[PDB]
Amino acid sequence: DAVFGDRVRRFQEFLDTFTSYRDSVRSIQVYNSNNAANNILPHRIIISLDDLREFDRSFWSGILVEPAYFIPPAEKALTDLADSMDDVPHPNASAVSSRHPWKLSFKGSFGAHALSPRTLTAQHLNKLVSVEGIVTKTSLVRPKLIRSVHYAAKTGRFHYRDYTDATTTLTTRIPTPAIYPTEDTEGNKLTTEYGYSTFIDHQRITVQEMPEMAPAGQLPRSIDVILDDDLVDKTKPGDRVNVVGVFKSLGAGGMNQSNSNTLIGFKTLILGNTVYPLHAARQMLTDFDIRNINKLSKKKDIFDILSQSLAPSIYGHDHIKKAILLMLMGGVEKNLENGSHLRGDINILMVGDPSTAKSQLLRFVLNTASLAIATTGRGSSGVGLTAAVTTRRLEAGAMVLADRGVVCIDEFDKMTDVDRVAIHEVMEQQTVTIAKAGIHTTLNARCSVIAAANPVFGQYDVNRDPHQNIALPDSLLSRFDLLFVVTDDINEIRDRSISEHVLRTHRYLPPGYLEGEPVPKLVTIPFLRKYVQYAKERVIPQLTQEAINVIVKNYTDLRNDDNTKKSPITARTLETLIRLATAHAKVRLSKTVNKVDAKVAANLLRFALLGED
Amino acid sequence: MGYYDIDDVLADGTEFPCKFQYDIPGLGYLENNPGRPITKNTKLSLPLWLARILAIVGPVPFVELLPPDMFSTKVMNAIKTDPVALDLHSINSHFFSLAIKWIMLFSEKELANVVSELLLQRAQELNHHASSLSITNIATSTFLLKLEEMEKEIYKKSHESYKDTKRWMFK
Amino acid sequence: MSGSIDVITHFGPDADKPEIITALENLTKLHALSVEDLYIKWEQFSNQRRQTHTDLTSKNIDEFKQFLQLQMEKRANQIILDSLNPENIEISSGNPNVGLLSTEEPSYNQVKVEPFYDAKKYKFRTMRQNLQEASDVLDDQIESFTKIIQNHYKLSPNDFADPTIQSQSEIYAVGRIVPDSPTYDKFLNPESLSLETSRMGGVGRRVRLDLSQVNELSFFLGQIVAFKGKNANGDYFTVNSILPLPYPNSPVSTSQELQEFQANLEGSSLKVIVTCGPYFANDNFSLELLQEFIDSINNEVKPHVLIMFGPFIDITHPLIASGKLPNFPQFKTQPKTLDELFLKLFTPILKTISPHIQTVLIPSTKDAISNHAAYPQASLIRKALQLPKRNFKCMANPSSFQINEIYFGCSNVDTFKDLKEVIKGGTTSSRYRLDRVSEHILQQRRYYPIFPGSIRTRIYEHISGADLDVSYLGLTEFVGGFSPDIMIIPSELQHFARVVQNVVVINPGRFIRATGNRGSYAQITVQCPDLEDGKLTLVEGEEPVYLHNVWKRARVDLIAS
Amino acid sequence: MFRQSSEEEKKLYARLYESKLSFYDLPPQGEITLEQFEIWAIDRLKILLEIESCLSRNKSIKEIETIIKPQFQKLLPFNTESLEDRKKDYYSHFILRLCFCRSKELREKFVRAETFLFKIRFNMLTSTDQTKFVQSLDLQFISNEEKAELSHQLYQTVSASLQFQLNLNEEHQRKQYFQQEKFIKLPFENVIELVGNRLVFLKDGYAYLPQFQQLNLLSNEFASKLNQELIKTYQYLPRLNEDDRLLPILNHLSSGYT
Amino acid sequence: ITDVERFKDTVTLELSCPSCDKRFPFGGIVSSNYYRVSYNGLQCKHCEQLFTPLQLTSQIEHSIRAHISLYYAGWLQCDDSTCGIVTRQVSVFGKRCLNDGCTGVMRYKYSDKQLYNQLLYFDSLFDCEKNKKQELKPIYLPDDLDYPKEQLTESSIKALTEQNRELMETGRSVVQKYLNDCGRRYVDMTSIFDFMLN
Ligand SMILES: Nc1ncnc2c1ncn2[C@@H]1O[C@H](COP(=O)(O)OP(=O)(O)NP(=O)(O)O)[C@@H](O)[C@H]1O
Ligand SMILES: [Mg+2]
Repeated sequence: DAVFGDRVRRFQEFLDTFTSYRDSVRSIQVYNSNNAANNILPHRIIISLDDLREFDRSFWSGILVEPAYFIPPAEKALTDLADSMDDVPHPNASAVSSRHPWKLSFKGSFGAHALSPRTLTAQHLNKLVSVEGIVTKTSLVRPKLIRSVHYAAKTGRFHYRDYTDATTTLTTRIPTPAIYPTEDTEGNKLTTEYGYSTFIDHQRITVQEMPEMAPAGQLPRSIDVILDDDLVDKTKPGDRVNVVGVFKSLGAGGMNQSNSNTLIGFKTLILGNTVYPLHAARQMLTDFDIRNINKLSKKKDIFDILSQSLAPSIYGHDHIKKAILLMLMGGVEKNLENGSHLRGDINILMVGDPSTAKSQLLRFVLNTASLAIATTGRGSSGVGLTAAVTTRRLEAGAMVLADRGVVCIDEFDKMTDVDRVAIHEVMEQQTVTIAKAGIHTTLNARCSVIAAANPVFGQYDVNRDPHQNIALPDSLLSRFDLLFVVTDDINEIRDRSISEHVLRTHRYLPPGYLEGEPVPKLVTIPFLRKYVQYAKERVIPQLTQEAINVIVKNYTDLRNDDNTKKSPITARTLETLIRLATAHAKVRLSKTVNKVDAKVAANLLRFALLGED
Repeated sequence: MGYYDIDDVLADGTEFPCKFQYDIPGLGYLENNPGRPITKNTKLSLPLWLARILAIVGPVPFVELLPPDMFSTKVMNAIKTDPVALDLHSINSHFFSLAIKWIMLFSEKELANVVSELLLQRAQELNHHASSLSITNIATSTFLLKLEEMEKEIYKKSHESYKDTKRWMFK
Repeated sequence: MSGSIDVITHFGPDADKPEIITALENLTKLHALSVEDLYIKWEQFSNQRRQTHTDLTSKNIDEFKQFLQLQMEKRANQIILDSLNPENIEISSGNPNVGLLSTEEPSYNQVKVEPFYDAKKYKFRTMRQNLQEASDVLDDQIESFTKIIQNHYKLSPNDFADPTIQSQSEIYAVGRIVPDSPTYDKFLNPESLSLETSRMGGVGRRVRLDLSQVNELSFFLGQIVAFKGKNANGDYFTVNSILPLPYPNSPVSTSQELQEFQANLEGSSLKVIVTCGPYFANDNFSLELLQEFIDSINNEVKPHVLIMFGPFIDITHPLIASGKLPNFPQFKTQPKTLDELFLKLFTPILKTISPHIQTVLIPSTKDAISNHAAYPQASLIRKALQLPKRNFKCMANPSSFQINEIYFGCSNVDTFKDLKEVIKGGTTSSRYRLDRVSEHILQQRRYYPIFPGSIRTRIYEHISGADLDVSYLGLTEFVGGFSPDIMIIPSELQHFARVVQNVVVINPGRFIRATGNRGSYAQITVQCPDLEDGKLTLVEGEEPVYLHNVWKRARVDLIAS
Repeated sequence: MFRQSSEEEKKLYARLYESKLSFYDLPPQGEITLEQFEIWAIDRLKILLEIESCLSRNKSIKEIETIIKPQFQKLLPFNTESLEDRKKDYYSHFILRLCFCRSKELREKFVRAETFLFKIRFNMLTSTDQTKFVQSLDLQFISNEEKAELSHQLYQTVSASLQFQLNLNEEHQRKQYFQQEKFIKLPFENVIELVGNRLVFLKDGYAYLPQFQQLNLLSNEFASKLNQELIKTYQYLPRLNEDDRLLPILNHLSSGYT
Repeated sequence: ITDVERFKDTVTLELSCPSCDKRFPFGGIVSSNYYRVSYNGLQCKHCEQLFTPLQLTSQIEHSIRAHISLYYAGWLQCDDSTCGIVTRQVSVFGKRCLNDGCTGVMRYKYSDKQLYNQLLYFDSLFDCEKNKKQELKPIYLPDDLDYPKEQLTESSIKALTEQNRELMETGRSVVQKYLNDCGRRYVDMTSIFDFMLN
């Protein structure tokens, strides 16, 4: 028993020596105390396991090899530190007896104890381990009783008692029957005070080895993990995750009398102490990034620099690159006070001859957008592309999964008519609605669509109408903001330029390799992703009178002047002008749309629509 | 450190990160463009037999050496927690040669104390696997894939010594 | 317009409310950063707080001001004129090893420079003079001389009596010359002199002196004197005769030591150069003359030893006193203190001195590079001056040190100027003053026997003085109780070299004049000691020892710098 | 088997604080500043003033420890390797000797406060540090046969104390601890405060004291030796009177207790 | 003791402008009609000359050495109000008055205390913390004709002190050089523990 006190003292010395943990305690406390007077941060701290090694090796190896005897006193000492620091007076009834101490978490240098579900072995029981894999199942969240409070009617005295179960504590104790006491030691009838009692959250999950590591087509192996309090619901199935915790056993293992002749083994678990994700998308900016982004935005022609830095390995097609950049920035989504909604996201279609880089260019967006789903037009059904029924439960399709993202559709011309018509809602109302046996529900699908197709005659025929070359209904083409036609026109200097370009491309060697070993200015893509993220989060350009003066004139002329234009012109064309102008102003990091943005947007729409600039 | 030693000849060719302190005409071939100058505060990766001189000759010398990734803080913590489990072969094929060269160059005290412990702790298991003679392959083969090129020679000359003695005795 | 639109073209149009404009304008004016810089830092501030609603309110701007000050302070935390004995002694050729590049250890021709004092005794704390301790030193001086006089003249202790008590019999009295009036007004005549007795001799009382019966005298304030006379009336002590104070003995060496010193120089003459500061003019800090001199030292003169007296950086220099120090364009980084000024100006020049020349540095009480600002004065800190240990030696002030057999006595206080004599008689007045002053120094057995020390005043404001720490004046006495062979006391007066009572007394003069014109330095040639040439005097005793007689075998040339 | 094979002041204070506490046994040497003299004395004086204030308010050891421990890091650090902290602690104690040797009331107040601070700091130690500190002070355990012969009486004496002071409510735990516990025999007059509370067993003029008790002997020896040293300090105060620059500081320090 | 009380008898530090020769009292980082402390250092308000660090530190060192030389001039004064004789002569008894019939006690007119306090006053002027807290001896009183009309804010003083930290530390280092040699400072425990030498 006496050893527990000395371990508390020794961890107190550690906490006094390495002062960056005191600042963490105090900052969480003052933050919580501020907003309480008007979200709340958890009572949890993460310690570097390296600091503890350099402070005291005997305590470090104790935490790492005998956690049941070292983690509890260390955690107790942390609570005393946080409790001795100043705190708000006159606590309420529930605060006075919360039964809520602070809790620890760990990072850095696990050494031999960094494992995977295949290799976790009986030698590692009762050690502190780190495992990696994929989440496959998650239980429902449930509350769990740990303490109850009672008021004695006659004497006016408040009583209480505590409960334990094998997964609630690192050390082992006699189990408790989960009964509520009805009567006092002195015969007084008792009452139960809910709201003063304490309950905590509980959730079980399962983690499996990654399929990339599975040997010989053999069955994969997995472990169950226990989570509670703050750790609940921070994961979902399909997540790649790294878990830290104590590996432990449970139950009687059939030695309490059973028919098995004790051939069956004991049960085992990992008690979740800390959870970290794995990147397999998001980035977080440093101060230097904000400075560089703001400085670069004042160049005369940022749009050209950024657009030409998209897919530099593809020669030509300047305007399609500019259109893709404006798509990645997007417009501004409006919700009016009466609940009415106005669309913000831009859709693009491109149709053309064989081999003209359509699929290759479409592939680039999938590797620079923060959320992107890819599909081929014939490998997907209307229900699979939007939503389907199962058991009643309703299951999402690809357009519902990419909600605030982009969806790429290749071989669009092969999609059947029965499949295409499921998409007409999603590209304007940005919702999916189902009315089938036992179900009625609406779902959100706010994404931007980009797609590629082949013309009807196998190559584009200029001697026939665009409707004859493009077999799609007018109501569908109207929903694409920009429609691009592209062809392989044979010419000497064009052929020479392209061929020399691809040959220069095929002579690349990566930096760390000798020759023959197997494996203007352009901003790098890892910087362009930060630029796009920053611009989409921090600036929301408002429209201006000077921009409107250009938009109205262009729309009425473009609609009323008779020309051989390749797409129907409708009330949706006006919105395309507003969206494109807003997106260009956003590239420029401007707080307002100006005459320049409207002019550029008009000059892009005119090129795509009327084929010439 | 002999002149004709192949391993020393081969270890001096590893590249280290570097930064320039003067602009110089025509030396752009270091940046793989012979037609251009080098400019101040440019950063390049150069082999050690060249960087070891350009960091010394003047005053301010032409190049400054940046702290390389194979001596990063993560590696030091990995070394100090469990030296026997560590995969030095993946970190760098010639680790204990480059370590001594870098120590001589900057006269480091603490790095020497870390590296001495690492060598002394790994020699123990190396002797264990050297002593163990058949009258097994998997258990030995898992550790002997984490040895440096430096450590393999010591293992080979130890194993042969024990085996020759055993052969002579039981004969 | 301008600030408002500049804000509204970086911050949103929501900033149009004039309080917000005023707050942001205040920030840019306070911290000198532009509006767009403020917008960038506002964006830095909007990060890291989970506050997507970082709205441009007054409270958010207050927190941004606090953030800005935190960033500011964190960035700060991140960031031949005259000659003595020319007809008898040729100028030495100097050290032959000077100019030889050879790294080889200087094997044979090693002039040995050795201090002849306890350096630790000079490392006392200054600016704390106890009056009782000062008075004890002054009393002990009188008592020490009483013992010397008693032994020399073979007088009985009962022959000494209190001169302040009326006596009809002639008595012997030892005391200190003091003014008759404690508030005396800077001019002392023979009739205004009194004798202060010791505590034991006369209970520290003062008696007026009647010098009517003395025909020839030369007295100064603070002088210890011995008189035979009587106090017949109780008012004045009538002096019948002045007892001359005995001179100290001369240094001696054994035959073996002299032969060793002769072998060390291979029979060649010793060459010593002596310079005294200041080393730049009163209107600039140019050391061109010193550089030229050092080049000559290294290539033509080639001395064995160089003695340099301060001040190196005179604190009383007019440009320092007026604060009109110039910029030094030759330096990449300007000096920030006078110590750094020495390190940038003097240290590069002094390091060019040949390592075969032993360099002795003696400070001045006016030297800014010395924190010990009192006489007696501790040595300069050689390491702080970044000077090499091999050939630079920093000595105290005064300093007694030995070069081979020759004992040098050095004091960097202007005793010759400061000592004002009260003289009577034709014979005394006809004698050269600096001889008489030199004799006073030798008889008193102290380099600066004047008390109270001299002071310099301007229209009155105190400027400077001898700056005597009276409690430590025992360190200014001749070490070992013998005179030096060569005594060097720099003075503002005209340079000279003379033989006074077998001691070569040298004032090298100032190295550079106030106007920038060349001053003077002293070149000392001393022939090697030879037991066979008869220039040494054998003193008979248990162990035969020899008087050095440096004055017979030394040439001193005073040379334009 | 294989086999291989002023600075003095700093070493002195390293030796004096290896035990983490000291009886303040030895003459300091070298120099510090007069500002340091005043400030260090005032810092220790503030801690002792609060100790005496809490004792006059009749607060318990736990309450005083809660009040005083945050003040060490600001005024008078403890459990520290710093030479400056060690010199500050040592010198401040020695200064307040010269302030509080002057009268019986001042000596009693200073001895009381300093002994209570000694108790507080001893409670802060680990048992190993306590053992090493006691052993360093050159401070008779009974034989196993004598313990066996007196086992009934000793167990009857300590059984309640084991339950209340060491929380050993189980009799089985008390028996195991008693089997492992050592006992000290000394004259009853040396532990009379424990005698009056009947916390020790008495036989033939000797008191039998368990090893988990007896800290009052250590603190009483500290108090007694400090009182004797203060009496000595008082006898050579005329030598302190040779530096006038110290007397106003000492008068100021003593005025807060008068 | 406050700096105001401690330094009541100290001589104010006067600096002479290297360009226009105007002399003015220096009181640290405070408002003054004669000088301004900017981010670049000390500036004369008369001619806008910026002081180099050497120009400032040399004047401080000159003032320090002037006070030291004055101390060693050794003027003594009798404490008897009727005699009050001032002389540089020292009797062999030291404290005995040299005027016949006077029983007063001779004392240094400029004592080691006054010199030490003067040096500390100079040190305080360059203490960054004292400047930030505005704990320096004032060089102007509110009723003085030269009282500055515009006062520096506390925030401005803290900022200017941080910006001029290197200059202030350099000036302070010059003062500390002499303070470390001042005998009035330290206390030797070795000699003091003569009872243990009983
Ligand atoms: N500048 C370029 N212009 C055209 N094709 C290029 C260019 N650079 C490379 N290619 C190559 O063109 C080939 C065909 O590109 P791809 O994107 O599949 O054409 P596509 O429009 O999808 N043709 P298709 O699959 O028949 O509809 C690929 O192998 C590319 O590497
Ligand atoms: Mg293709």
